[PDB]
Amino acid sequence: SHENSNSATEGSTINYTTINYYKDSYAATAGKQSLKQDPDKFANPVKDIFTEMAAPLK
Amino acid sequence: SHENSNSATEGSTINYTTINYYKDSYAATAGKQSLKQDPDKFANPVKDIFTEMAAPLK
Amino acid sequence: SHENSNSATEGSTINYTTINYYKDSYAATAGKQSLKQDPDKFANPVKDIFTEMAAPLK
Amino acid sequence: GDRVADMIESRALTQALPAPTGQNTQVSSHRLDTGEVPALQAAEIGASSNTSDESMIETRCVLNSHSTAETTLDSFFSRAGLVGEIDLPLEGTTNPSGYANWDIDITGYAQMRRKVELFTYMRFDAEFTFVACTPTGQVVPQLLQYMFVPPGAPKPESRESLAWQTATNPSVFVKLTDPPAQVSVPFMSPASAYQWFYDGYPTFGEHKQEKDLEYGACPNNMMGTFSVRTVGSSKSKYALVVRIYMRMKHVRAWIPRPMRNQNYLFKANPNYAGDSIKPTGTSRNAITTL
Amino acid sequence: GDRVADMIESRALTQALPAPTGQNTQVSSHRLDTGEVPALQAA
Amino acid sequence: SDRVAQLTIGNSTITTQEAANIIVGYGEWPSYCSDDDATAVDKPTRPDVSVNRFYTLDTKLWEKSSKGWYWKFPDVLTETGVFGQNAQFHYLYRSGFCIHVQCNASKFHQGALLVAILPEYVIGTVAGGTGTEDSHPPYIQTQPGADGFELQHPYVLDAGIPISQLTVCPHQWINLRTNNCATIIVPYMNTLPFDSALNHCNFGLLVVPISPLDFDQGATPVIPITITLAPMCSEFAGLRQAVTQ
Ligand SMILES: *[C@@H]1O[C@H](CO)[C@@H](O[C@@H]2O[C@H](CO)[C@@H](O[C@@H]3O[C@H](CO[C@H]4O[C@H](CO[C@H]5O[C@H](CO)[C@@H](O)[C@H](O)[C@@H]5O[C@H]5O[C@H](CO)[C@@H](O)[C@H](O)[C@@H]5O)[C@@H](O)[C@H](O[C@H]5O[C@H](CO)[C@@H](O)[C@H](O)[C@@H]5O[C@H]5O[C@H](CO)[C@@H](O)[C@H](O)[C@@H]5O)[C@@H]4O)[C@@H](O)[C@H](O[C@H]4O[C@H](CO)[C@@H](O)[C@H](O)[C@@H]4O[C@H]4O[C@H](CO)[C@@H](O)[C@H](O)[C@@H]4O[C@H]4O[C@H](CO)[C@@H](O)[C@H](O)[C@@H]4O)[C@@H]3O)[C@H](O)[C@H]2NC(C)=O)[C@H](O)[C@H]1NC(C)=O
Ligand SMILES: CCO/N=C/c1ccc(OCC[C@@H](C)CCN2CCN(c3ccnc(N)c3)C2=O)cc1
Repeated sequence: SHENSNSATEGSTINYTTINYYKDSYAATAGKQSLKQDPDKFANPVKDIFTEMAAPLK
Repeated sequence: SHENSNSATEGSTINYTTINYYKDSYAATAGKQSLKQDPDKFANPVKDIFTEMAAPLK
Repeated sequence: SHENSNSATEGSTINYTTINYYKDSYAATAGKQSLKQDPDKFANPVKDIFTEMAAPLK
Repeated sequence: GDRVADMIESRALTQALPAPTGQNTQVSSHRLDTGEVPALQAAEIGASSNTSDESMIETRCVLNSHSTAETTLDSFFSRAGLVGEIDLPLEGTTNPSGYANWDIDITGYAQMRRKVELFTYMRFDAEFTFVACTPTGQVVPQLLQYMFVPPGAPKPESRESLAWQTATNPSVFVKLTDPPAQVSVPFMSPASAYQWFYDGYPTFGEHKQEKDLEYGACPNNMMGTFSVRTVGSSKSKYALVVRIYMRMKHVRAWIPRPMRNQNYLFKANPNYAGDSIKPTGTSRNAITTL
Repeated sequence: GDRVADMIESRALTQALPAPTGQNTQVSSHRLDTGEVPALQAA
Repeated sequence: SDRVAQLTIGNSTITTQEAANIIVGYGEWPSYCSDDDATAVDKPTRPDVSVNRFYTLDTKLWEKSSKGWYWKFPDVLTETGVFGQNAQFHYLYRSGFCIHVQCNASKFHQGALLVAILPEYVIGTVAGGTGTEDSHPPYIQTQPGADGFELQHPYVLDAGIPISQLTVCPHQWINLRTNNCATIIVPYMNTLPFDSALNHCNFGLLVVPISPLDFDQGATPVIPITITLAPMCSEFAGLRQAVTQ
């Protein structure tokens, strides 16, 4: 595994399980990626995050 | 061996000897499965299991 | 090497050098077998084995 | 927060033992013994009889090394059987314009259907294989596109349609000079098992005679539509057939049931011929002869 | 010189007790007891 | 110790003193849905007494020329009692059943029955007789209810499957020289853990006389067959207004 870092997914800490045969990383498999999701930057991107139980407009 | 658990035979303790080349477990070999059989749930599924030697209706 | 013992040559102590790719042993190579021969069960299968040097009918 | 004793007080019988070979027969001798009788069973219990060889006849020590691996479900079902045939003729009535929508129902041919109707619920992966050729048998340099249309996707309505762009559907482009296209298919049903038998109706409401067509039709089994066209704007100059073979792997089957003895007549219903109910076996003239 | 288990596995009920005299008759009493019956035999 | 039994659940008990034995269908008791299996996210109702009762349903007379009957469960109990009220309000449903069928006769009558279960007992037709017209069975042959329905061709069980190998499925015999009743405890068998109680009928209770009834004239000619059933470990979910069908 002495390939170049050519893939368009470089920019995370963990690597992926992509098998590759050429010396270029963009020719690799798509593989399986990390199942991390962050819905709070699209669902509730408010400044001061209010909880569920309280009334939102105190 | 960094595949997903996609096969329709997940649900036992032991795995099988199935060789796989893709990242999905349902694309694997059928392999050889465990030779465990339980005939007593179809042959004699009685509540209080009577033995061979005794008369069945005491 | 997690194959079934399906080959028609099971019945000896030593195995053979047969490469196999499927899970069934009868699909394997013929390989090379043991160079043991026993000519004395076809040549001289007599009850009381007489030697070379003596006359056979004392 | 209670003072009652009713609420505070408010599991399988069989163990699967490993059995690689059939069981041995230990040595028995004669027995002249009252009280215990291994022959006289009670069949009205509804149990199969647990009488063995040794307690009926004097037997010898037989080390049974006969393997029970051929009779597992993964060795009984993992054989590719013919489950579908798709015709793409040059001129005719049935698909004259070089496309065919075959909805995936593998109960259309009576050798694969007969085996998998032994069990009620089956959960399996499958690998389909699409052996395609001219009706005379020969292979012709013709390109085909197979695509799998799930329930809800747009069915392609013509050869030169827009649904053949396969932006998200899986599709296979194979020509007939190639070996048969073989792809593996997971367990896709919403339920935990493909049930071959659904005694019930899918929809609510009153059930009149006009909508008895839904009886026995479970939506957990109908998994879409398999579509195939000859790749091109013009019409292809070859008549085609596409035979579909599937073998099942990673099989789990539940709840056995009696195997069909009358001829199959339709798909997705057990309708049988009424005047032609034939006996399940052969027959003889008298019982006291052979 | 065998490997079979059939061949390798291949008597009076009464004891003569000494009785010089006829047996004695021990003391019995009445009995009002179900379950056990000494009279009803099976000939 | 096997001929005599007593089955008490709910507020209703049944005694039998010439039973055969209780068989538990597929070797396991009916149980509640674990949280590994459940997908509905509302808390189920579990009445636990008011619906776990032996409901005595109907009485079929068995004469010398009968064919056989079948009852689709649980549609025998969606018109009866607090089970029939909870199954009409609630969309989802699961339960097991303790199925007890009585048929007494004298010690001079003879004959045997095969009371058997089978899951997903779908009903075919005679296909227009010659076998060319796709006729579907009506709603009353499909789901007869507590009235039951009589088999037309019991050799093929109206489904193209022979009765000679019905004995695979959970069953026991009522032959009138030995026993007079047949208890069959059936768990909940279905793929998905709850289902609708009005559409899907999980199994059918085939009761077929194989060896026919026979008695010399002078004995009692009326030999009834009554089936009593008890939903065990029943629970419902998805409350809405009453549907009847
Ligand atoms: C118009 O015109 C028209 C024309 O005619 C008409 O019509 C009509 O109508 C009428 C009225 O309805 C009618 O009559 C009636 O009839 C009926 C019927 O009959 C029929 O049927 C039968 C049946 O059978 C069955 O069963 C048996 C047993 O039982 C068996 O064996 C068999 O097999 C069968 O089975 C089946 O079925 C079932 C059902 O349930 C099922 O389940 C199963 O599975 C199976 O499938 C029959 O049998 C019959 O037969 C007959 O015929 C033949 C010929 O071929 C012969 O062979 C025979 O033998 C017979 O005969 C006999 O019988 C009859 C009776 O049955 C007599 O009659 C004569 O004579 C001789 O003897 C048939 O087919 C019936 O039922 C009825 O009867 C009744 O009534 C009378 C008067 O009315 C009297 O007399 C009698 O006795 C009776 O009574 C009884 O019943 C009731 C009701 O049910 C009751 O309630 C009472 O109580 C009584 O009982 C008693 O007695 C008995 C004795 O008998 C005893 O057993 C008991 O226990 C008790 O004690 C009547 O008759 C007619 O039919 C018609 N027609 C024709 C032609 O058909 C009209 O009407 C006009 N219009 C005006 C306006 O008029
Ligand atoms: C390029 C893309 O290539 N794609 C290939 C491809 C192949 C197969 C495929 O899906 C296969 C589905 C089968 C595995 C199971 C069929 N089943 C389930 C039970 N069932 C029943 C149940 C009760 N009554 C009736 N009548 C039928 C039935 O017929 C999808 C895609």
